[PDB]
Amino acid sequence: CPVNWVEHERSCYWFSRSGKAWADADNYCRLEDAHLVVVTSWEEQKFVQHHIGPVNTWMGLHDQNGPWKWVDGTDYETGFKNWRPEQPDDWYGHGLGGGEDCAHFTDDGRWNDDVCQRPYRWVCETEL
Amino acid sequence: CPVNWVEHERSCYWFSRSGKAWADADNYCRLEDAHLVVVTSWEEQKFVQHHIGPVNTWMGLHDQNGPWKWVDGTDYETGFKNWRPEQPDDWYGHGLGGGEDCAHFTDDGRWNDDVCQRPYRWVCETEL
Ligand SMILES: OC[C@H]1O[C@@H](O[C@H]2[C@H](O)[C@@H](O)[C@@H](O)O[C@@H]2CO)[C@H](O)[C@@H](O)[C@H]1O
Ligand SMILES: OC[C@H]1O[C@@H](O[C@H]2[C@H](O)[C@@H](O)[C@@H](O)O[C@@H]2CO)[C@H](O)[C@@H](O)[C@H]1O
Ligand SMILES: [Ca+2]
Ligand SMILES: [Ca+2]
Ligand SMILES: [Ca+2]
Ligand SMILES: [Ca+2]
Ligand SMILES: [Ca+2]
Ligand SMILES: [Ca+2]
Ligand SMILES: [Cl-]
Repeated sequence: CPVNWVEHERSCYWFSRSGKAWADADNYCRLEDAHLVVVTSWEEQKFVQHHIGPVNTWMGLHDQNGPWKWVDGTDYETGFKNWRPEQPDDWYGHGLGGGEDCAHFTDDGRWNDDVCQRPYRWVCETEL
Repeated sequence: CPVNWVEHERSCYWFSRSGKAWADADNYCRLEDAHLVVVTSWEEQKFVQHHIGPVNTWMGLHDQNGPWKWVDGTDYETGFKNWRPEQPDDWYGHGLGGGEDCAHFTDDGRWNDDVCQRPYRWVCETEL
């Protein structure tokens, strides 16, 4: 793993300490030949939770193009899920335009779909 | 005034129904040969409040370059102000990077400084 990245179970993680809109966070990870974090197990979810704390934080999961997709091609429907109860809900009520297309960890670790324009911290991941 | 714009006191106003980061909203208004709204009296403040309702909404006021400046050159210190109590405060505690450099109307119409990348509705203004 590069300097300032954390090794965990054959992956390297980088935890931002500033916010970006989802698309810009996604681009940032690509610059590092990485991708927004893809969570595939309870063990990994806990690890990530442990390092982000109770803070809204972008992950590599979205439905901007139709169905839910992980940024690295990992299959959504057969994959791990940790949504907050009553999420995802594609809420339009924020009034910012559109529903909600981008997933983030919430303050309790569980996932919510939110407006992709929102600035949140993010996590990059690469595999060893 | 152009179609879809509201005339008031020799100005034309356009009220968004979607959200943008401050710099994106600024670009949007400049595109229309307009500017993010510049509020210079109680009457203008009340007119804007009436149209936007209890919704966080960007205006043409910022301190990205140092001192508070209105986007059209209107002098800040000698001009109308309507800050919430204990604002502006250049808060860093949102943890998104930096302080708070962009002003918006809040739900009671009074102003707050906030993180420029937040998507809020906005208002454009042109003078007849
Ligand atoms: O109302 C739909 C939105 O809910 C927001 O989550 C709420 C949550 O439902 C509530 O129980 C409490 O925890 O406050 C949250 C507001 O921050 C979602 O964040 C939003 O995406 C919509 O789903
Ligand atoms: O603590 C500094 C931040 O306050 C935020 O305003 C809060 C306010 O403190 C709270 O009492 C309640 O009214 O909600 C407000 C907004 O959610 C400002 O938005 C932020 O810019 C900082 O100044
Ligand atoms: Ca992973
Ligand atoms: Ca959606
Ligand atoms: Ca949601
Ligand atoms: Ca004006
Ligand atoms: Ca500031
Ligand atoms: Ca503030
Ligand atoms: Cl936001």
